[PDB]
Amino acid sequence: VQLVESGGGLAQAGGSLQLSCAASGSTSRVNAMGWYRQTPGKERELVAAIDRSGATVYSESVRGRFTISKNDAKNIVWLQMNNLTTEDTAVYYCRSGVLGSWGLGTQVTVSSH
Repeated sequence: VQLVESGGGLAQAGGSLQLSCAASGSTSRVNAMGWYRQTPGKERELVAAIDRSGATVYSESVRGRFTISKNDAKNIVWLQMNNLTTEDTAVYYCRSGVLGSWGLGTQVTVSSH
């Protein structure tokens, strides 16, 4: 199992960022994939998850603004972070349903106007 996150950046409130998660190696079609995020002092929290059928779940903080999707060809899970708010500033991590190791994640900062 190997998780590789790509993307990130400094965004403005109302802007957009696209993160990707690659699950090379093991059976990348056995369980779900999820995006998590963590802020200083706080606990890591689920953002969104997708299963092999394409079904999705979202945290209420991001429902309607973020979209999770999968490219079964390239074996990539995307987090489409739209309508960004300062609340979205965090390190973002992707994880499969078989738990295990965390990747290094990638950092997102959202600045107010």
